[PDB]
Amino acid sequence: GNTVMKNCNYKRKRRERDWDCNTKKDVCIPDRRYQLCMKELTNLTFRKLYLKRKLIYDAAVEGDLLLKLNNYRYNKDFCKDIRWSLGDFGDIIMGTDMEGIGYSKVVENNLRSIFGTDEKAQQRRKQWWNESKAQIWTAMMYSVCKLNVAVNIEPQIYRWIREWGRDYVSELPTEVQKLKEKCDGKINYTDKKVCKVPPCQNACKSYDQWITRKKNQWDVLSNKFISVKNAEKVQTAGIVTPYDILKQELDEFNEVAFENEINKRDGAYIELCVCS
Amino acid sequence: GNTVMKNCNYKRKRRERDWDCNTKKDVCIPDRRYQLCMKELTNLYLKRKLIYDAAVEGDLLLKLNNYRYNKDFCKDIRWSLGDFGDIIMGTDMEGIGYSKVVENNLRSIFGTDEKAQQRRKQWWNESKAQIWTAMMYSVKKRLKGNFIWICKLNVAVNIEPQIYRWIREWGRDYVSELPTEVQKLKEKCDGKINYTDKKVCKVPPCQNACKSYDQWITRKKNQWDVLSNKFISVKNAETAGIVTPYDILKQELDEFNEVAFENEINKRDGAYIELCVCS
Repeated sequence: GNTVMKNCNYKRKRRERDWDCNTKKDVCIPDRRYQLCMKELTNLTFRKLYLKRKLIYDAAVEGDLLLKLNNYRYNKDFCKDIRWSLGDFGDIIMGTDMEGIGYSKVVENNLRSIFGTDEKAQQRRKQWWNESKAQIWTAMMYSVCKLNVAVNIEPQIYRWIREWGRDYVSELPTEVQKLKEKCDGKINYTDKKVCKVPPCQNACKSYDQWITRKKNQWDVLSNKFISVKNAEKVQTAGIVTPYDILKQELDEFNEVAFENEINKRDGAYIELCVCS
Repeated sequence: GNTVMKNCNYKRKRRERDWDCNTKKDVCIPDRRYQLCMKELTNLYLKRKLIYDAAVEGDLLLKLNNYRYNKDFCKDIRWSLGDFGDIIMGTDMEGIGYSKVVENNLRSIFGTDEKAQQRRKQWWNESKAQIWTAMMYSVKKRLKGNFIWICKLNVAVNIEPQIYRWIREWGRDYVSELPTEVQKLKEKCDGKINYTDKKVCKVPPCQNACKSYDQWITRKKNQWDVLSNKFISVKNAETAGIVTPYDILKQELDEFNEVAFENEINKRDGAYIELCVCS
C-alpha cells in the first residue's frame, strides 16, 4: 500500500516477508496483497472504458511479475497466485478490499468518482466486476490453471485463509527441519540438547517466534472469517468453520495436529524444545 | 500524411471538403474516412484500443448529426464501422499517413505470412458486433439497453467491399448537394433577360452561376467515373443483388432514375439546358 511504481517492477520472494497482523489489527495482510500492481489504477462516460483498459494493464503486469516470481514455471503455485491477485483486484473494484492502506485509498477514491457513492453505486461496481472478471483473468494469463475455477467469487477473507494455509504448510517442514538439525536427541544419557546446547536453544527460540506468529495470524484470520460470515451471512455449502477452508485447501490437513502445532503441544516441538 | 488527435476531437461539417480523387487517382476518398478516429491504434489489448477509438468515433458522428438519432447517424456509424473493418483486415483503400502506421502495427501483431490476412479477417468477424456496440457507447449511455433499437446491428455487421459502401455514401452526398446547386443556379439564371434571350445569354451573374454549377457537376462526374470504375475492377478481381455500380445507387437511393442521373452528370438534363445553354 505504501508505494505505487516500484511494486509494479519487482516482487519479493514468497515468504520473504510474513503476514502482517499489526497494521490493521482485525486482519492479517499478505505481502502479495501489499505489492499488488495498481499503477494505472492509481494514476487514474468513456471513464468506464478507460477504467477497463487501466485494469487490464495493471493485471497483465501483476500476472507477469507472478510468473517471474514462480521462475517462469507454469504450475499450481503460479495458478493459485493468479487466483489470489485476481480476487484482490475484484475486491478493490467492488469496494470490499480489507487492506485499504496508502495508494489503495487513492484507488478507492478514483472508483468513487467513476461510479458514485450512492447506495446503489456498490451494486453497479459488483455488476461491472462480474462482466469484466473473465477478461482480467485472461489478461493475467496472457503471458502464459482453470479460468472458471478462479472466477468463482469468494469473500476475500476466505481466499486469504487459503493463501495463509499454503504458506503455513510450506513453512512448517523447513522450520521443523531447522530445529531437528540443531536439537535432535540428547547431550547426555538424560538431558535433551535444549537443556544445555546454545545453538539448540537459539534454534528453539527462533521456532518459538515463528510458531507464535503463525498462531497469532491463524487467530486473527479465523476470527475475521467468523465475524464476516456473521455480519453478511456468507452461506457457503462446503464451508461452516474456518478450519473447513484449510481442510479443503490443504493436502493431508489434520486439524487436531494443526491446533497442537500452533499451540506448541505437538510431539515434535515437545521432544526437541522442552527440557523438563 | 494526415492527423491523429484533431480528428478524435472534432469533425468538419458534412461536405465542407468534397471527395478527394487527386491523392490516389483510381479511387475517391471521403472526408469522413480521412478523419476516422484511430488515435489508440496509431500509438499501438488491440481490442481495447480499437473499442476506444470506435467509441470516440461513434460519439463524434453523433455530434456531427447534432445529436439526432436518425438514418443519417446510423449510416455514418455503418460507414465508419466498415472502414475500421477494412483497416483491421488490410483491405483499406486510403492507406495514407497514419493509416500506414496502423497497418504496420497490425503486421507486427498478426504477422505477414501467407495466412496472417486470414487470421485478421477471422479476428474482425469475431469482433465486429463488439466494435459496433462500442461505436454506439454514446447512445447506450443515454438509452441503456434500448440503444440496440436506434440503429440496426445486423445491417451494420454485414461485410461489403469498401468500394460498395463508399458508393452508397457518395450517392447520398450527391442527392443532398444536387437540389442546392440547382436552386443556386435557378436563382441567378431562371427565365429570360428580354423577350427572346435566356439570362445566360447576356447576364454575367448567371453566366458565372453556370460556371460555378459546371465546376460542381464536373467534380460529381469525375468522382462517379472514378468510383464506378473502381467498383468494376474490384469486382473483376474477385455479390448479392449488386451487378453494376448503378445497382448500388438503386439500393441506396429513393426511386433512383439512372437515365436522369447520367443526364445530370453529363450536363444534358432539362434543367441545365434550360438555365445554362443559350442556344
